[PDB]
Amino acid sequence: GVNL
Amino acid sequence: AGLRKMAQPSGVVEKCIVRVCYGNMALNGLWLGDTVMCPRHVIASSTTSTIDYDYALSVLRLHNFSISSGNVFLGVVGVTMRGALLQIKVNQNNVHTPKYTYRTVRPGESFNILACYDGAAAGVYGVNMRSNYTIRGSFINGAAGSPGYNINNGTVEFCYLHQLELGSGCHVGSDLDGVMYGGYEDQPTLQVEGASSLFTENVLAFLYAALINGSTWWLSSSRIAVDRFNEWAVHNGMTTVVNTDCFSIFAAKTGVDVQRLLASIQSLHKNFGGKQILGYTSLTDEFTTGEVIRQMYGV
Amino acid sequence: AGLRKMAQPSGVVEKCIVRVCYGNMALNGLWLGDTVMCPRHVIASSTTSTIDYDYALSVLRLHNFSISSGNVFLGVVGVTMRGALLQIKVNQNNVHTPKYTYRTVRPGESFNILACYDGAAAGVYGVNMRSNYTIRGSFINGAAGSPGYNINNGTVEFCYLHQLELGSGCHVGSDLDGVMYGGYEDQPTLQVEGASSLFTENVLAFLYAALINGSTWWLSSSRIAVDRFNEWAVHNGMTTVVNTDCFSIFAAKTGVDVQRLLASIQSLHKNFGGKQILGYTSLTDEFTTGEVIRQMYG
Repeated sequence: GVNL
Repeated sequence: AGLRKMAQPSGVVEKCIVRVCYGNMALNGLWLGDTVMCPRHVIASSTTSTIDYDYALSVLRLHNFSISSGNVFLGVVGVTMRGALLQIKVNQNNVHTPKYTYRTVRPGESFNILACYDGAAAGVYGVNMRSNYTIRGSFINGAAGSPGYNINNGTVEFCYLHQLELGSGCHVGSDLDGVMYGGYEDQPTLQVEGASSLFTENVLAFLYAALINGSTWWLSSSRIAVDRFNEWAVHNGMTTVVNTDCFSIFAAKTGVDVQRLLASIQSLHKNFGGKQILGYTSLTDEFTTGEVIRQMYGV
Repeated sequence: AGLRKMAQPSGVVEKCIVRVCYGNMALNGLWLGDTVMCPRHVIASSTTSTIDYDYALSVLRLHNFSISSGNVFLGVVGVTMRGALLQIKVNQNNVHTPKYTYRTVRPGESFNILACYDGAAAGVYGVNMRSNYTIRGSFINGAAGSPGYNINNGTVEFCYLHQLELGSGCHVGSDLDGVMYGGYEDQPTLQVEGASSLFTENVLAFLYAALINGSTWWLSSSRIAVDRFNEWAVHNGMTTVVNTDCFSIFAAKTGVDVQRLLASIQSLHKNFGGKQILGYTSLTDEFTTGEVIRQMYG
């Protein structure tokens, strides 16, 4: 996961 | 003539975008009436390790927020948690708030993304909710808070605020109640997406539009029964088709029955034979029957 | 991560769309300052025989025009012919006129279509001018006058007003000086689009966009010489490549040189469609280098  | 994944005009949504900055974090927010919604990880100190969101909210200093629509700067009256979102009360009403509702979209439904950067609309494209509850978007870091929306009869139906990326064409948001789609977490953890299945109803809408537009080379001269197809589908990455009823209108404009397209689907699945169909070389489930009818006929 | 044919936001352009009616004809106009521009076949009678547009203008009654922005109708002061367009002087300024310029686009360039019906925006999407000067659009009857545009530094750059459909999704418009793209006529007669070739410069922009996003399954290890590829391209419906320095920005970010990408292009043409690139047909030529950079980094 990448929190944008 | 022509099938194009399009977006509804972004004008009315464009005026609702704000920049939401907290400390060194900045992302986009949606400003409706006197409320700004934005992803809650803007108050996290780092998006690299697990976040105690409740902790960050309790130590939050209101004056540390900077929320602006252009150089309209918005004073923050209050902040509340709304699931994966922050509900920020601001001291000014957005006079350009459209008529709006919130609605959680279900898999196989289309909507529009207004992709935003640093609090300003950057572009717009249509998407379709995949069965694993992700969308095939184009978000970079700082695009979180980008709204998803539909427009029906002057009402804007907000359905999406961008939250995170778990793969190259794999984007996840929350609806406007703060519920993450697909139940993914807003944490930098090991989550992977569920397998996806092509929405057979959407693929059939696509192939009808292909016929309407003069592409017929792929059309099977065989036929398969819906029941037969459905047993094949659950093993080859496709949804069953439940109601053949909505294709009555399409099977008139063409002399092609669903069962003919369903045989075509089986061969086209994993193969277009070196050719293309309306530019595509692979079955797409991005078009709903509604989208396709609107585009070919205006009805 | 990811790449999408996006459209630049349409709000600034939405406020300039008006409905233009004349007789039993109705289409879209572009209202800037005190002038409305719209295709001239709104004054046409027959839709199967050649039209004498000059005679049509000679007998035009200004009161036969009905021009409306939303529910508000504008008074028509004058009409003048402008190539394949009419320039209609109206008695009121559009107070929402953006800052704007006119620019003619060339084959291979991208711009945004605001598809309009009855003076109202209905959808927005990005296109790329094909080598035969058509765009792969989505228009049904009534879309004429839909503007194409690009936004550059707060300035709207109008490049296209929709005119006609030749066949399929082959759409033809004029620029804003009234010059039809490709030279097609605004006559309901039998015209054929020329052939179209894939823009190799655009495929390369797309392939670089794939690399920057981590998609590398298609990338050759062996390189091919620009001239060798050019010999192949002309027999495989792709355009030749002149200069490789326009891809310097991508070389500087990927370590990968154009000659490796041209070798990949030929192998992707050999097994055309065997796998997607970023959910797109490999060899999609609708992305320009500018689009890619603007989308990827900003």
